[PDB]
Amino acid sequence: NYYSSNPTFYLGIDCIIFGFNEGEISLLLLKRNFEPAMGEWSLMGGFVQKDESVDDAAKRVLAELTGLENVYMEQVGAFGAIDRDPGERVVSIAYYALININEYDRELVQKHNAYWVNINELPALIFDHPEMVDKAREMMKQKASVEPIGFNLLPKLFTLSQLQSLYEAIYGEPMDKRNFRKRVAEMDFIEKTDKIDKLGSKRGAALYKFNGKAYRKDPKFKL
Amino acid sequence: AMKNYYSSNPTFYLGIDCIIFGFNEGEISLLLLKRNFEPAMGEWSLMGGFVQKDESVDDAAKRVLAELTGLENVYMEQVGAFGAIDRDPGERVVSIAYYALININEYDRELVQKHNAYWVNINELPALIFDHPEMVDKAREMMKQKASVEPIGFNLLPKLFTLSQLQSLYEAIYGEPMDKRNFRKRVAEMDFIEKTDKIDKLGSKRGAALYKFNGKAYRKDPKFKL
DNA sequence: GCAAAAGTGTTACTTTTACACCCATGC
DNA sequence: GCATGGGTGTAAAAGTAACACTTTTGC
Repeated sequence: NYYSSNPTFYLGIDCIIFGFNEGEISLLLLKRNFEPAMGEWSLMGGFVQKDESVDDAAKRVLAELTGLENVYMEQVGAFGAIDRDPGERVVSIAYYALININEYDRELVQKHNAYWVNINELPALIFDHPEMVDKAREMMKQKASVEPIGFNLLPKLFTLSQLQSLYEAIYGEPMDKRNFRKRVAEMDFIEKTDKIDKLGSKRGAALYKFNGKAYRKDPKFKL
Repeated sequence: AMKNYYSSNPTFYLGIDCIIFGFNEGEISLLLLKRNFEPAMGEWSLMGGFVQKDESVDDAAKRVLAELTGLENVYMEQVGAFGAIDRDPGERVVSIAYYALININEYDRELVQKHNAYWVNINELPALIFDHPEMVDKAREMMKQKASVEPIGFNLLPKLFTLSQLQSLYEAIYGEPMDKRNFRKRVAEMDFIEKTDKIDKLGSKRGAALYKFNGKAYRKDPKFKL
């Protein structure tokens, strides 16, 4: 009964869920069909529970909405402005997540009333969610340059143009193809399969995969 | 929403934990407690506390730092929320950790002594309780990155300092030696790092020129790299 | 006079950027 | 036969890293 004299708080959880399609990055967002702030756009969220760690609670939430587990997640931070939720004192912890937009479970998404939304065409979001999104992007952008988290946003196989397209999207500017492909050339953990994609191009481009094993053997990364 | 949207969920203790950096005579140190009270009485740990009803989390951090050091307006960064279940054996506490850069020469000895705290060289840390070492590792990692791309280092130095002090600081932060000539080239280009007419004698035979960080000048164009 | 820290430029090397045309294929 | 994205190399520029000796002055 040492910590007895201190108050206790609601720990919220909020998820910035990145996805990528057709050269553009989107966030999966809720168009709330429940109170508070019903009708308004927000992040997917929840509340830490007694039997779970904060990190798991995040995983839970993410899975309740997307169906996915074993997802790349990063903690964005604790947000504990006093009036950040008008209703009650909630300190929410925020995580971001990179998922593959093809692989999520639509039933669960439909039911939460959530929609993918281009990240530069974003509605106003409730509470301190825009603050959270901003910090999230900042971080993801940073980490994506020095670690291969990008590949979580693409499927297993992909074309150097899809890749380039993505990296162009994350950073918000185009880049020279010949240079880009050269850097990729020397990253051995980005491996050319003997497969080809026919549906993306007339000539059809060679598909590549990310090789976790090879990466860890020599974790150099630059784009 | 309802009373029940919230109250159906449980509530937790929110702890605060401070990694406090200082710099002296070429080496970086943390300010740590030799704990006067339980839990873990007698063991080493970070300075800590609990968020209260009437304060933001950031405020809570600022307060804690002030309680120990007497310092306000300190450079502080949030490291992260630590909320494994059994991180604190006695009870469920989710702890938000922050780091702080301060002038090891300008703090309140009387408060430090009241909390039984001591400066410890960062490469010679004792075993810290609970998940504090995890917290310290992350703090160091972040602070090192941040300091390569923003001028936070100057909070660890006094107002006037020599370019060898500054070099020493950076050699400490990155934990590796660097070239004097190259290092001073970089600093030449930072116009917000200003040479004063003042001179230090305490530190050397010849005596080196004292420099200054001009923040106003920095925020005019925030370019920084060394 | 020598120990001990201050101060000062040039050159090789590495990295980054700019840039334009042919290829294979499906329609 | 043409329209579409796939694929390729080279040179100039910028940036980074390696490198030694002279200056001051307190002891």
